Amino acid sequence: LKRPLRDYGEALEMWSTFQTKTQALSQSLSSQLRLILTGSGIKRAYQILLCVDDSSSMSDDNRSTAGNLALESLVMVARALTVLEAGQIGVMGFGTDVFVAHALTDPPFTSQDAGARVLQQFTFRQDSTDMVLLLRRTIDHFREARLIQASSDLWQLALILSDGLVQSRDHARLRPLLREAMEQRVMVVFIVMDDARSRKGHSVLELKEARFGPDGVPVIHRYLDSFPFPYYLIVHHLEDLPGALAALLRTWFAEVNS
Amino acid sequence: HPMATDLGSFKANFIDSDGNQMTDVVEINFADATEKNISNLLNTLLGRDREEFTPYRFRIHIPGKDLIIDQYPNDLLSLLQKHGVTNPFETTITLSAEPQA
Ligand SMILES: [Mg+2]
Repeated sequence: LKRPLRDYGEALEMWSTFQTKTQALSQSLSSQLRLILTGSGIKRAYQILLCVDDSSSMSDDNRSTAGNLALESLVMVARALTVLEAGQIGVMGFGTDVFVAHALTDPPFTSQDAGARVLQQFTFRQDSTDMVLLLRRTIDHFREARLIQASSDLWQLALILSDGLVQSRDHARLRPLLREAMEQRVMVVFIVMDDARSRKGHSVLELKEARFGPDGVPVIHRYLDSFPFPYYLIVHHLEDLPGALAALLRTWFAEVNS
Repeated sequence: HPMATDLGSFKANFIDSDGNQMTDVVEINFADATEKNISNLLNTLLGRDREEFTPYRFRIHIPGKDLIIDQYPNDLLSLLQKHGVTNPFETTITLSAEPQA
């Protein structure tokens, strides 16, 4: 029953193409993160999970394929973090299931083969987007990593690359899981894929929400009004990502350092 | 609302008889998805004043098939699932709006 995989030739050409496209962006992100992170500790190492949405909403071309933008972003971020040599980098996929595409202990993203084997596993066809399961599994993964670490403190970070679309009733369901992550000092940052080439009316910033009162009069809200992740950034262009992710982490560390 | 019986929601795309999109995409709870509620919703998204509402009927486009359903179901969630749309929120549902008067 194993998941359908891209051709390896396709995945290798994607990795190589995306690496070329993003090389200057990764350099800018690495430079900024080194200053942010290689202060405030790194005697500290990190563990970072890049969590990529594998659901079929990422294939909608009314939203200019968020999945394209997510895999470009994945290559950019994985390469920027690899040159820092500050800790371990893993990759999770999620949709109806949650899977480990690349373990924290797997080879580093210094080889095309390692990156290509990751891209092979993302096809953007899963029939649901189970963010509650993602958070439960990510918390449990990082908690096992802590227990392993004691028995033998890391800074543990999850970056979620996703179009950010779940049923609005799930926003309330995600809040207790985010509290549980925060209690365990797991930092969760959401990277919303919202390609500028989305058709008019179909951007995440344009998505509306109908609430019907007792009288039956509909009151209009905006989808992100209740978005439960306190730390996120919206990417409309691949080039947006380094400046925005660095600014978010720089500001958070400025505040936690007081 | 409660875990055991909440029906969830879907995203609606409203197009007119020329096929042109009429509003932003909008999220609708299945527990609200009567044809009359959706008609009032479309008029509200167009900003029309309450006594200016055009009553609408809607034809449902089934995702993944070239199939349009002209009579509005008693249960929209069940209709979509019967046609193989197992999780409607994952894909936007196009509704053709038909001004009645
Ligand atoms: Mg999805």
